[PDB]
This record gives sequence, C-alpha cells and structure tokens, in this order.
Amino acid sequence: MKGDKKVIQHLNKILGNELIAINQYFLHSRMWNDWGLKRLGAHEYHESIDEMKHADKLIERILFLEGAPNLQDLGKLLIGANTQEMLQCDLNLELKATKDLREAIVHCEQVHDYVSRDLLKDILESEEEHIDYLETQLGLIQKVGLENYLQSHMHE
Amino acid sequence: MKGDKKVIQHLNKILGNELIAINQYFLHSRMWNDWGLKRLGAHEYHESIDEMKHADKLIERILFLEGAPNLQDLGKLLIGANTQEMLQCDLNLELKATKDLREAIVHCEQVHDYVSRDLLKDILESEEEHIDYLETQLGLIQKVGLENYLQSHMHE
Amino acid sequence: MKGDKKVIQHLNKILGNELIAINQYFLHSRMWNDWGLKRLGAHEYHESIDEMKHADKLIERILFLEGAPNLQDLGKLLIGANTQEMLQCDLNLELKATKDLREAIVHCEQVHDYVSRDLLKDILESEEEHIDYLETQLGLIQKVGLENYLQSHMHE
Amino acid sequence: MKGDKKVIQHLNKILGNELIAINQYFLHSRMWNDWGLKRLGAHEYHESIDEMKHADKLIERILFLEGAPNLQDLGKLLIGANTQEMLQCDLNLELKATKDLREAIVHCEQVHDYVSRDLLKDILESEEEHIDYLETQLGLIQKVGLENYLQSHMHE
Amino acid sequence: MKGDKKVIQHLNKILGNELIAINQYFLHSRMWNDWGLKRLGAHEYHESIDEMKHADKLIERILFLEGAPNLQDLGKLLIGANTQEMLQCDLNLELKATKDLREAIVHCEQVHDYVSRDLLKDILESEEEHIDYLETQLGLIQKVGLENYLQSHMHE
Amino acid sequence: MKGDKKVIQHLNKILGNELIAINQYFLHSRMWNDWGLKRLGAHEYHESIDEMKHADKLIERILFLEGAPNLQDLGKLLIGANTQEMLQCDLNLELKATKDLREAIVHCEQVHDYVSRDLLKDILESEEEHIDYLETQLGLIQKVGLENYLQSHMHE
Amino acid sequence: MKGDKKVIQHLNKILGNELIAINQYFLHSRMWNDWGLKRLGAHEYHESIDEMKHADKLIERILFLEGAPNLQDLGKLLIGANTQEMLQCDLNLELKATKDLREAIVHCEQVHDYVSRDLLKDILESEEEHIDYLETQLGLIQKVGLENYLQSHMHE
Ligand code: HEM
Ligand code: HEM
Ligand code: HEM
Ligand code: HEM
Ligand SMILES: [Fe+2]
Ligand SMILES: [Fe+2]
Ligand SMILES: [Fe+2]
Ligand SMILES: [Fe+2]
Ligand SMILES: [Fe+2]
Ligand SMILES: [Fe+2]
Ligand SMILES: [Fe+2]
Ligand SMILES: [Fe+2]
Ligand SMILES: [Fe+2]
Ligand SMILES: [Fe+2]
Ligand SMILES: [Fe+2]
Ligand SMILES: [Fe+2]
Ligand SMILES: [Fe+2]
Ligand SMILES: [Fe+2]
Ligand SMILES: [Fe+2]
Ligand SMILES: [Fe+2]
Ligand SMILES: [Fe+2]
Ligand SMILES: [Fe+2]
Ligand SMILES: [Fe+2]
Ligand SMILES: [Fe+2]
Ligand SMILES: [Fe+2]
Ligand SMILES: [Fe+2]
Ligand SMILES: [Fe+2]
Ligand SMILES: [Fe+2]
Ligand SMILES: [Fe+2]
Ligand SMILES: [Fe+2]
Ligand SMILES: [Fe+2]
Ligand SMILES: [Fe+2]
Ligand SMILES: [Fe+2]
Ligand SMILES: [Fe+2]
Ligand SMILES: [Fe+2]
Ligand SMILES: [Fe+2]
Ligand SMILES: [Fe+2]
Ligand SMILES: [Fe+2]
Ligand SMILES: [Fe+2]
Ligand SMILES: [Fe+2]
Ligand SMILES: [Fe+2]
Ligand SMILES: [Fe+2]
Ligand SMILES: [Fe+2]
Ligand SMILES: [Fe+2]
Ligand SMILES: [Fe+2]
Ligand SMILES: [Fe+2]
Ligand SMILES: [K+]
Ligand SMILES: [K+]
Repeated sequence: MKGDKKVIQHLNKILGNELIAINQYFLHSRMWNDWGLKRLGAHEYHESIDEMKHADKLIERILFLEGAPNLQDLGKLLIGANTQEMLQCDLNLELKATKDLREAIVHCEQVHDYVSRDLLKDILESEEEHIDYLETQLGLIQKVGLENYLQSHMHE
Repeated sequence: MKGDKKVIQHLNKILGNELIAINQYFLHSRMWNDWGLKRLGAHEYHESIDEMKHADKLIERILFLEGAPNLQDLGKLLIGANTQEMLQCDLNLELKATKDLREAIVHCEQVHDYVSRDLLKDILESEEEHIDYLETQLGLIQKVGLENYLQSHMHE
Repeated sequence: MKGDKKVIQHLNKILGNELIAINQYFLHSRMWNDWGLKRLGAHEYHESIDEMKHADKLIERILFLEGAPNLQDLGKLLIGANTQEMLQCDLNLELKATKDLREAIVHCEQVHDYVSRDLLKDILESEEEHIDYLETQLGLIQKVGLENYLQSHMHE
Repeated sequence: MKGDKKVIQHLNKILGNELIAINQYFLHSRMWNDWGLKRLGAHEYHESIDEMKHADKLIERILFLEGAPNLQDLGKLLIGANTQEMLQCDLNLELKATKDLREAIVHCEQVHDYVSRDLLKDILESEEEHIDYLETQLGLIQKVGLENYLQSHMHE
Repeated sequence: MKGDKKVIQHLNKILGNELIAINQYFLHSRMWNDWGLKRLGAHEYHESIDEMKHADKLIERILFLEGAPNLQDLGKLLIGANTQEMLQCDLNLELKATKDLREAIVHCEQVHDYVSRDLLKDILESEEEHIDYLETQLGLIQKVGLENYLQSHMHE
Repeated sequence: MKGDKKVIQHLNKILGNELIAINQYFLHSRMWNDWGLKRLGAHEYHESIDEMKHADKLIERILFLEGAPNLQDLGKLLIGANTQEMLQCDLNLELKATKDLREAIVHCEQVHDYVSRDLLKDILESEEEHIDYLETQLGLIQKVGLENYLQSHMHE
Repeated sequence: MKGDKKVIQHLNKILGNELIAINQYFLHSRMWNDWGLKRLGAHEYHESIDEMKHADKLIERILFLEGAPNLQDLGKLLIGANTQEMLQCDLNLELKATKDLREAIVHCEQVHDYVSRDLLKDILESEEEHIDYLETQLGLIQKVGLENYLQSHMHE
C-alpha cells in the first residue's frame, strides 16, 4: 500500500534508534553478566529483546508501505564503564528516542496514517516503561547505596 | 432495626477514620511501588485493602441500624515524603483510630449493642496488628540500618 | 520522567472524579444490598471496583510524571433515596466525568503526551459503557415497570 | 450442471427474501440488546444466523446449477419501533417468504428438480418454525401482559 | 462446673424463646410449602434449623453449669394467616427474643460468666441477621408489590 | 448517549461499505469453492466474517449514540469473473473503504468522540491487513504464475 | 583472564561479520514474508537467529578475555532485489565469513588459545551448514524452475 514518503522517513529514523538500543543494551547485558551481576544482565537482556521486537514491527510496516527499511546506518552506541554510567547511558538513549517518536506521531496524524500512529504509540508506551525502569534503578542506588544495589543484582 | 443514635455516630466516626486510612495507605503503596520498593508497596496495598474491608462492614452495620453512612467527609491525609515518615504517619493515624475505637466500644457496651461491640473489637484487633507491623518496621530500620532495610524491601 | 504541569492537573481532576464515583457507587451498592436488591447491589459494587482501578492507573501515571496525586479533596457525592434516583445520580456523575476526560484528552494531544492520552481514552471507553448501563436500566424501568424491574433485581 | 432457468430465478427470489431477513433480524436483535432486552436480542440473533445459513445453501445451489446468485438487490426492511411491532414485522416477512417458497417448490416439482425441491422444503420447515416462534410470542404478550413479557426477556 | 443460679435461669429463658421459634418457623415453613411458595418455605425451614442449633447450645451449656434445661414450657406461638402476617409474627418474636438476650448478657457480665456471655452474643448475632432478613422481606413486599414478591418465591 | 449527528452519518457510511464487502466477499468465497479453489474460498469466507463483525460493532455504536443504523442501502458489488479480477475487485473496495474511514476519524477527532475514533481505527487496522493480503496474492500470481498460484489454493 | 590481543582482534572481526549477517538475513526474511513467501521468510529468520547466537558467544568470550567487543562498526549489507539475488548475497557473505574464521583459527592454534579455537570451529560448522543450505536452494531453483521453487516456499 503506498505510504507517505515522510512517514516512511520517520519510521526509518525510529528504526535507527532501535538498532542503537539493541546493540547498546545487549553489550551492557553481557558486561553485567561478565561481572557476575546476573540479575542486571538478565533484565538488560530483556530490554534488548523488546527493542528487537520494536525493530521487527517497524521493518514490517515500512515494507507494507513500500519503503526500504534502513538497517545499514548504525548511530553512536553509548557504552558506560560501570553500572551507574551504563544506566544513565541507556536513559539518555531512551529520552532521545521518545523525542523522535513524538515527532513521528505528529506527522502520522497530519497525513492521516492512523495505523502507523498506533504502532508508534505502542512503541512509545514501552519506551516510557523503559524510562521508568531506568529512573527507578538510579533512584534506588541513591536510596540503598551502590554496594547494596549491586549486591541485590548479583544472583537471579 | 433502629439503632442507638449515638452508637451510629460512633460508627460513622470509625468509618471516617477508615476512609482516611484507605487513601493514605493506597497513596503510600503507590509511592513505594513508584520508587521501586515493591515489597513495601505490596504490604501497604494489603493494609489499604484491610481498611476497605473495615469500611464495608461499618457501612453495612450503619445501614442495618437505619443510619446514614457518611462517605462525604474526608479528614486529613498524613502523606510522608520518605519511608521513615510514611511509616510514622501511618502509625500516628492507627493510634488515633484505636483511641476512637475504644470510646465507641465503651458506648456500645453501655447501651447493650453487643453485636456492634463485637464488630468494633474485630476491627480493633486488626488495627493493633497494623500498629505492631508499623512499630516493628521502624524498629528494624534501627537494627539493620535504613539502607539495608530498604534493600530488603526492593524485591517481592 | 518530567511531565507537563497542566497534564498533571488534568489527571488530578480526573482522579478527583474517580474518588467521588468510588464512594458514591460503593454506598449505592450497599444500600441496594441492604434493601435486598442484591442483583443491583452486585452490579453497582463491580462499577465501584472499576472506578478503583481507574484511580489506581491515574495515581501511578501522576507519580511517574513526578506529580503529587491528590486523594485529599473529595467532591459532592450524589446519593439518592430510591433505585430510580440512585441510577440517575450515577448517570449525572458519569456525564460530568466524561466532559472532563475529553478536555484532558485535548490537552494531552496538544503537548504530545500520547501515553497519557491512551490511558484516558481507555478510561473514557469504560465510562461510556457505564453510561450505557445506566441509561439502559432507566429505559427498562419505563418498559417493564418499576415494580417488575425491582423484582428482577432482587435475586442474584 | 445446467439447471432450469426458471428454477434458478425462483432460487434467486428466495435468496432475496433471505437477504431481507438477515438484515431486518440482525437490526432487531441489536435494538433489543441496546434496550437491555438481551433474551429477545439473543433469540433474534439466532434467527438472523439461520437466515444466513439459508442464503448460503441457496447461493451454493445456484452456482452448482450454473446460475448467477443475486446479492445486489435488497428489498425493503420492515423495522419496528417497539417489541410488538418488530415481532409483527418479522411475522409479516416470514409469511411472504413462505408464499414464495411454496411457488418455488411447485416449479421444482414440475421440472423434476427434486434436489432443489428438497432444499426448499428444508428451508420451509425452518420458516414454519420461525412463524410458530413469532405467533407464540405475540400470544404470550396477550396472555401474560406486555410488561411481564418484556421483564421475562431482559436477562438471558 | 457450678454455674450461677440466675445465669442458668436466664439461659432457660432464652431456651424457652428458642423453643417457640422452632415450632413457629417450622409451621410457617410447611404452610408456605403447602401453598407452593417453596422458596419462602425453604428459607423459613433454615431459620427453624438455626433455632434448633441455638437450643442445642443452650441445653449443653445449662447441663455443664449443673442446671436443669427446661423443654417443658412452651410459650405462645404466633401463627399468621398469610405471608405478610407470618413475617410480622416472626419479627415480633425475634425482637422480643433479643430483648431477653441483652438482659442475659448483662447478668453474665455482672457475675463474670464470660463464656456464657460469648455464647449469647453469638446467638444474638444470628438473631439480628434473622431480624434483617425479615425486615428486608417486608420492605421488598412494599417495593415490588405483594403479588410480585410471592411470584418470586414460588420456585426454588 | 446523544452523539454528534455528523459522526453518526459517518458511521452509517462506514456501515454501508461493510455491507457491500460482506456480500461481495461471501459471493466470491462461494464462487471459489464452486470452482474447487477451496483455500481461496475459505480465506475469502473469513474476510467476509471479519466484515460482518465490523458491521456489528458499527450498528451497536450507532444505536448507543441514539442513531438509526442503515442496513437498507446496499451499494454496488464488484463481482469478478476469475481469480485475478476477483482479488482486484476486493482490493478496489478496500481502498475506497479506507478513504471513508480516514475521513470519519478526522471528524471524530474534531468533535472529541474519542471512543468512536478508536473503534474506527480498529476497523482501519483490519482493512489494511486485508489490503496487505490482497496485494500480496496479486503479487504472488506474478511471481509463481497464475496456474501455480491456483494449484496452491485448490486443497485446504 | 588476559587474552592474546591479536586473538581478540580476530574475535572482534568474526563478530563484525555476524553483525552484518544478522541484519542482512533479518531484512531478507521480512522481505520474503512481505511477498508472501513465508517458508523462505521463516527459514531466513532462523538463520538470522543463528547469527545472533554466534554473536552472543563471541561477545562473551571477548569479555572473558578482557577485551572490548565492538558492536559499533557495521559493515556493508548485501541486499538483493529478488529471491535468487538474495540467496546469492547470503552465500557471498557466508563465503567471506568462513575465510575470516579459518584465519582466526590458525591464530588461536599458534598462541595455544584452544578454547577460542573450539568456539570458532563450532561457528564454522554452522556457517558451512548455512553454505550448504544456500547452495542447495540455488541448485533446486535450477532443477525445479524458479516459479515452482517459489510456489513451494509460499506456504509454511
Ligand atoms: C548484535 C545484534 C543482536 C544480538 C546479539 C541479538 C541477540 C539475540 C538473541 C540471543 C536472541 C534470542 C535467540 C534465542 O536463543 O532464541 C534474539 C532474538 C531475537 N532477535 Fe536478536 N540480536 C541482535 C539483533 C537483532 C536485530 C537487529 C533484530 C531485528 C531487526 C533482531 C530480532 C530478534 C527477534 C525478533 C528475536 C526473537 C524475539 C522473541 O523472543 O520473540 N535481533 N536476539
Ligand atoms: C469508600 C472507600 C472504599 C471502599 C469501601 C472500598 C472497598 C473495596 C473492597 C471491599 C474491595 C475488595 C477487597 C477484597 O475483598 O479483596 C476493594 C478492592 C480494591 N480497591 Fe477499594 N474501596 C474504597 C476505596 C478505594 C480507593 C480510594 C482506591 C484507589 C485509589 C481503591 C482501590 C482498590 C483496588 C485496586 C482494589 C482491587 C480491585 C481488583 O479486584 O482488582 N479502593 N475495594
Ligand atoms: C448485515 C449483514 C450481516 C451481518 C451484520 C452479519 C453478522 C454475522 C455475525 C456477527 C456472525 C458471527 C461471526 C462470528 O462471531 O463467528 C455471522 C456469521 C455468519 N454469516 Fe453473517 N452477517 C451478515 C450478512 C451475511 C450474509 C449476507 C450471509 C450469506 C449470504 C452471511 C453468512 C454467514 C454465515 C454462513 C455465518 C456462519 C454462521 C454459522 O455457521 O454459525 N452473513 N454473521
Ligand atoms: C427441642 C426441640 C428441637 C431441637 C433441640 C432440635 C434439634 C435439631 C438439630 C440439632 C438438628 C440437626 C440440624 C443440623 O445440624 O443440620 C435438627 C434437624 C431437624 N429438625 Fe429438629 N429440633 C427440635 C425440634 C424440631 C421440631 C419440633 C421439628 C418438626 C416439627 C423438627 C424438625 C427437624 C427436621 C425436619 C430436621 C432435619 C433432619 C434431617 O436431617 O432430615 N425439629 N433438629
Ligand atoms: Fe524501542
Ligand atoms: Fe506488499
Ligand atoms: Fe515530520
Ligand atoms: Fe496497536
Ligand atoms: Fe526502549
Ligand atoms: Fe531489581
Ligand atoms: Fe554467587
Ligand atoms: Fe481499619
Ligand atoms: Fe434494613
Ligand atoms: Fe460515646
Ligand atoms: Fe465477630
Ligand atoms: Fe488500620
Ligand atoms: Fe519485611
Ligand atoms: Fe472512572
Ligand atoms: Fe519515577
Ligand atoms: Fe487544558
Ligand atoms: Fe492503552
Ligand atoms: Fe464510571
Ligand atoms: Fe428472596
Ligand atoms: Fe430463511
Ligand atoms: Fe460447477
Ligand atoms: Fe414458477
Ligand atoms: Fe432433507
Ligand atoms: Fe425465516
Ligand atoms: Fe439486569
Ligand atoms: Fe434463636
Ligand atoms: Fe458435667
Ligand atoms: Fe438478671
Ligand atoms: Fe464466639
Ligand atoms: Fe431467631
Ligand atoms: Fe470492514
Ligand atoms: Fe441506549
Ligand atoms: Fe465530516
Ligand atoms: Fe482499542
Ligand atoms: Fe475489509
Ligand atoms: Fe483434489
Ligand atoms: Fe555466524
Ligand atoms: Fe572477567
Ligand atoms: Fe592472525
Ligand atoms: Fe565446543
Ligand atoms: Fe552464517
Ligand atoms: Fe495462500
Ligand atoms: K412480574
Ligand atoms: K507446480
């Protein structure tokens, strides 16, 4: 079905953010597992999988709308050197992603692509849950202390 | 069955205390959940449900006794800003509530409303369990340290 | 995540309508039970639970957006003295509440809080089902007669 | 297999009556449901489904006989404004349908299309059960009174 | 264990009331069954059984306290002539019986017979439930009309 | 609940498109079954049932909003003579129908009928899935050849 | 455990090839699904998943060896425009990848990193299986014809 060219460009931009998130979260997950922080690693792995699922739905929609999904252009991964930085790197990524999602939704609405809008709203709800998770972890580090917070995420 | 007018006023006063506790504990539960302290949040939620059940029983008794349950007047909620304050606010409210229950029970005994006395003694048993839980939590914060106490209440 | 201050005001206004509904429908449910109209009583109880779940979702959203849920201010309960009045009182409250939901949705759209919009739309769908239930009951009272209508709602 | 042109014309005429009944009865069903008369609504829905099944068998037989099923021409729906009128509209429609079925059966017999006759006879049996149902409800309204009759058909 | 003579007197007085209610409710039950009002007859039968269980517990207590249970003196049965009168007769009996229960509890409390007091409170709780049932049925007759009320209690 | 008159006109217009599609796809389904192309006939039957479900939800929404569902007006069925034409006729109907859905949604949004908007968006999502199916089949005909495509849809 | 720097370089080079293959195959899978060639789509999906698992193991080994996995430098995706081109692009990628694997294995053997050699040998077995699959499909296209080959891969 012939889609709006600007919508497709937006969909491809959201896809680009997912592809960053996939790799960033996967690496952070394996870094935490490597350190023995297996509960943090397991949770970060599931964040990664969520983004893989987002990317898949974006790819399917771009192809239905007769555009070309861009999986070639991989933007800058934000890799931290410790748990506190890793969480904040993820949270910086998510905040930038939600800004792009909101702008894409505005454009879908303007050209009446309501099905793409709905897809993007679904992704956005998930990213806001991710933001909640990240803010909540950083807040817990402050309330319980870094050492306790890491202790609590050693064993699954 | 026409009840004693002052007994009914006592029952409405107990009901008013229940309505404060429902809202205060429900908000505290959701604050704890929002902070990622989900074991505290789940326990406070069950305390809130406990108060909803007390209110229900009082409402039904007031109606049986041909009174008018007052769900309109909501007294002051005591909303803490951190875990220590939230526990102490709940404890302050429980202590005021039990004082009112004791006076209601004196009046029921005086006019021979033994069934209302029984209902109020059941509520009071529950309130003293609530007090024991709150006092114990505050005690545990001093024995294990606030950061340890909060750590132990992160995960269900 | 930092929410829009006027969206948060809108959410607290919707929450305030929910808190009226919880108390109004709970009291009506227990009044119908007390009269032995158990089928009305049970249906109204489940309406009350619906509103408790709406309030919980609003409370959680407000807190995520870093606002303060307002559970302190309780508006006017509309309590009737018979089945016809109680149904019309509920219907009056739902119509007022849907007006506030629509204005809140307008604001969420204006500032691109699409997740809050979605949540309010979900609540709005529920309220329109509540309206449909209430209008239908008032219509059945006209079609079958009041005494028949009440007879059919005596027994669960 | 090449059918008789006038038989196929008869079959298309019966189908056209089925198409009126599907729509008329589906609308009456949803109106009854809308008014909270859910037992009437459910039973009319099932009458609707029966007519859909009649239409299906007629379409398959027309195509086997190398005819062209006519789903384009929709005759006049008879929509009532209250229960008594809706039942009478349905009955009026059934009685016209059975007149057409009988004439179709005569023609099938005359040209030895015995399998078509058998299908039409099966449909006619169902229409006569529909007629019995409708006549019987109208009699019950008279015997038990309209308000009682509607009361008995509120709840499934 | 030697009981207080006046407590035992009180218990025999309560037992006397139980014996009236057993026969009164049993007869009313069989009258309603005989008339084909089986739902009323079944519920009245269960009230009779309740009173039989009360009598059993009073007999057992009197014998433990080394008194002599009095099953010989049967007070006046109030037998109604129609459903309304029968419910009112039952309600008159219950209200008179709760008056004697309260005076017995006062005396139990006065001589520290706290176990007998607890037994009488449990009975009194059952009697207020019986009162609620009877009051509610009389109220339902007013709200739905006598003929509707009886119709709804023909079939179990 | 009194709805917006132009919204109801839009819903009745969507309903009109559903009624065309019901009959068109049902006839196409039975044509495919009659030719022994049973996998195409079964899938087309399921499209037809999807449309009946859309029609049902529209009818229910129109009645709730106190409008009059129009099941009387049946637009022009596009009936093809072979598989390729039938698929294109269906595709042409869907593309016309999504146009009317988009315009109906614009109007719902403008008058704040957010529940009607959500219902139409759900229908639109389904229609775009239908378009995807149709376009894909026409594409497979080109990629595998007509004879291979038909062969693959003989047997369920 | 400190690993050989040049081994880690080899592992990151292998990882770079996995990352290309993941994206290329995932996009080829979804292109096939979009065209209705769903057997090809599912199989290419599972190839993509295989590469994700190769990547994971490489990432884990690199971290264990105190290296930094490189997920940032995504090489050129080879995207075909039709089934034959897509298969050949995949085969070209696999053949380049196996040459890098053989060179990495030589180096692991030279420095006695026999655990790394074993992991690479397991990956190599899988790539050779991937090569066999792809060569076989290209051969079948020649033996059965392109249209037959695609036909056979439409339905799962
Ligand atoms: C460095 C890049 C990637 C890595 C390491 C990776 C890793 C993984 C792993 C380990 C799994 C679980 C496989 C299993 O054991 O079942 C998985 C699943 C999956 N991947 Fe990836 N992945 C990557 C990139 C991608 C991309 C770019 C996409 C899509 C565009 C994607 C789509 C999926 C999907 C759909 C699943 C299955 C999710 C489900 O459970 O439903 N992946 N990935
Ligand atoms: C007059 C005030 C209230 C009364 C009498 C009341 C009563 C009740 C009762 C009887 C239950 C079922 C408890 C059980 O047996 O499990 C319940 C459940 C619940 N209440 Fe309340 N409630 C009140 C206010 C509230 C408020 C203000 C909120 C939230 C802001 C709330 C949230 C809930 C929730 C979430 C549930 C569980 C619902 C479920 O089953 O999923 N309630 N309430
Ligand atoms: C106003 C037009 C129509 C409406 C609203 C309607 C509605 C429905 C609904 C709601 C169902 C149940 C679907 C499910 O939940 O599985 C159904 C089933 C069905 N419909 Fe219709 N329908 C319409 C027209 C037609 C026509 C014109 C035909 C045939 C000529 C037809 C044939 C069927 C058949 C065969 C079934 C399956 C029934 C069974 O075996 O249970 N429908 N319809
Ligand atoms: C001193 C007077 C009476 C006492 C203490 C007494 C006690 C009891 C008790 C303890 C039961 C068992 C109830 C249960 O736990 O389910 C019972 C059952 C019953 N009683 Fe009595 N009762 C008395 C008089 C009567 C009378 C006067 C009638 C009838 C005219 C009656 C009719 C019945 C019946 C029909 C049952 C059910 C027995 C069954 O299971 O078939 N009772 N009674
Ligand atoms: Fe995402
Ligand atoms: Fe396509
Ligand atoms: Fe834009
Ligand atoms: Fe969605
Ligand atoms: Fe995310
Ligand atoms: Fe955690
Ligand atoms: Fe360990
Ligand atoms: Fe309480
Ligand atoms: Fe009462
Ligand atoms: Fe007092
Ligand atoms: Fe008790
Ligand atoms: Fe309490
Ligand atoms: Fe604890
Ligand atoms: Fe609500
Ligand atoms: Fe937060
Ligand atoms: Fe506003
Ligand atoms: Fe939602
Ligand atoms: Fe509501
Ligand atoms: Fe009853
Ligand atoms: Fe028919
Ligand atoms: Fe044929
Ligand atoms: Fe004829
Ligand atoms: Fe037959
Ligand atoms: Fe019929
Ligand atoms: Fe009902
Ligand atoms: Fe008794
Ligand atoms: Fe003894
Ligand atoms: Fe005494
Ligand atoms: Fe007891
Ligand atoms: Fe009693
Ligand atoms: Fe549709
Ligand atoms: Fe309505
Ligand atoms: Fe318009
Ligand atoms: Fe929805
Ligand atoms: Fe469609
Ligand atoms: Fe065959
Ligand atoms: Fe690989
Ligand atoms: Fe290590
Ligand atoms: Fe080397
Ligand atoms: Fe190995
Ligand atoms: Fe490979
Ligand atoms: Fe197919
Ligand atoms: K009646
Ligand atoms: K072939």
